[PDB]
Amino acid sequence: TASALDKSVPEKLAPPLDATAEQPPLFDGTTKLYTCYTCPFAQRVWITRNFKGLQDEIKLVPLILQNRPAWYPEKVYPPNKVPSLEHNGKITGESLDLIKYLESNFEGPSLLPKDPAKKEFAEELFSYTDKFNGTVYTAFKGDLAKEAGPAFDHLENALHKFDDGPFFLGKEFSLVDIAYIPFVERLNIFLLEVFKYDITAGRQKLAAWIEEVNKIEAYKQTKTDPKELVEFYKKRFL
Ligand SMILES: N[C@@H](CCC(=O)N[C@@H](CS)C(=O)NCC(=O)O)C(=O)O
Ligand SMILES: [Ca+2]
Ligand SMILES: [Ca+2]
Ligand SMILES: [Ca+2]
Repeated sequence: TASALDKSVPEKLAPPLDATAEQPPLFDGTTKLYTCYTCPFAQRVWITRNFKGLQDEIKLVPLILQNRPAWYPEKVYPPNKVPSLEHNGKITGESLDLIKYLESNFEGPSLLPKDPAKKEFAEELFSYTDKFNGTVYTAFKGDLAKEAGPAFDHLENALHKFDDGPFFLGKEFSLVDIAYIPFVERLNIFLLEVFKYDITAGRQKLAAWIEEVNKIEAYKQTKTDPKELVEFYKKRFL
């Protein structure tokens, strides 16, 4: 199972750094993930780090984005977003590039299968990630079944492609599952609580997928506060 393959351990979390916090040594040879604990793009990299067993290797540097140290855009990462990864004398951004990079260049269990047909489907699903987010996050003011429905339907139908297991690529938990879960997690809570919309209604495979991803310790360790998420999304979109 995916849980058996998981190399994560329970982890103590340091408080996020505010505007006055000292800057961690830059390019001292220690690998660092600049992040924010509630950011779903960063959560992608967080889960990947955990699953591959890279927690000691990859130090977390969590920031309060609403009140972040100026040294971050000035001295670490000019695009001024999280996540970014400090490794091999550079700072690399883009959550999808980062989970791919952990998988191609770091130790730990595989998060991409070898099967060529699965590799191709993975690329299609990676490509669809911003269209998925684009569709649902712009649907809050309209008829949800018309506006957000087709995007969840796309995930439901994608899950019918490989019949050897409940994940997007079938049998094995992968980078694809990791790419989607932080957004499905938050969307599920927000839509149900605020709009009375159950994304799992009529989407059997999607429901199985959420349940199965949720058995994985690497993921559970990274989950955000439901109540805080709702207040945040009401303020952001309503
Ligand atoms: N396309 C980027 C987006 C990352 C991103 O937008 N992170 C947000 C947090 S949800 C952020 O750093 N926003 C703070 C800002 O823009 O100042 C990725 O996938 O890595
Ligand atoms: Ca390790
Ligand atoms: Ca099928
Ligand atoms: Ca399946």
